Amino acid sequence: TADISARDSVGNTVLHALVEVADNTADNTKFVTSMYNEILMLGAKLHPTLKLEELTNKKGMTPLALAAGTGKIGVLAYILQREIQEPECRHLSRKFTEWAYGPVHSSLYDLSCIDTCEKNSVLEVIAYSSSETPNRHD
Amino acid sequence: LQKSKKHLTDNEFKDPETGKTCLLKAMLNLHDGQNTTIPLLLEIARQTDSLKELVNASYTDSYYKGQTALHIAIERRNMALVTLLVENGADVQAAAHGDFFKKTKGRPGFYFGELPLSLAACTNQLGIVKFLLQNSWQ
Repeated sequence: TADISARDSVGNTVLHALVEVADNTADNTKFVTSMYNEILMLGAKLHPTLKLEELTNKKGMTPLALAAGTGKIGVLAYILQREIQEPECRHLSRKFTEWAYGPVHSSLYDLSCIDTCEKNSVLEVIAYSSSETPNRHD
Repeated sequence: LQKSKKHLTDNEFKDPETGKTCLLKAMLNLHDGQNTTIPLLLEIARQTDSLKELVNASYTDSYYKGQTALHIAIERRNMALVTLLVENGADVQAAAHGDFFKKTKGRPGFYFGELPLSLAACTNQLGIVKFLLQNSWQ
């Protein structure tokens, strides 16, 4: 069986590598976000106590921060508005709903790794980005 | 509850700090549009005296003040439970006064007009509109 958790030479796990391969085009974004889901969902079926997204490569970067440091807005949009409806893969959701009375519904977005966190905040990695770093502004 | 009274004892078994009798609790935690305790909890109340004080009951808190169980069935889009409750009383003029149910307030909430007929009109339930005006009883 392959190792979901294994790393490459540069420390990038599979999910990091789904971020490196993204190129901000729709068909790639449609796909990578689909495939980002499935391994990320699969890693709750097998190895249910890991939290892949917390894994840091050689440069100390998570797949979320690496999507934000490298200009990957589609993957970033996916990871941040992520809502998974399956029961045993709900904890891997990130956009929740706390109530829905009629047309109104109150969503909750996690703020892990966005606010002034430990290693690399998504706001810092976006705000303090190098100038090339595509879609700094989006 | 047969062997004491069922009447005050249900009123003492209203969830404190909310006023939820067992009836309102049931439609909250539904499964595929039915709990299967809702028919039973009506059976406890029709045999043993004072059926009205279960259906006319509502939240006691100032924040859901007046939200009878009839309002619940209208939001959850259960045509049946609207039929079931109005048979057993369940006043169709119960004013959901609560702060959740008041004008915009700059806070979370849904204003529909405080009355169950206005809830159905503002919920896309036209069947429940025509029902509440010509049902058979009230």
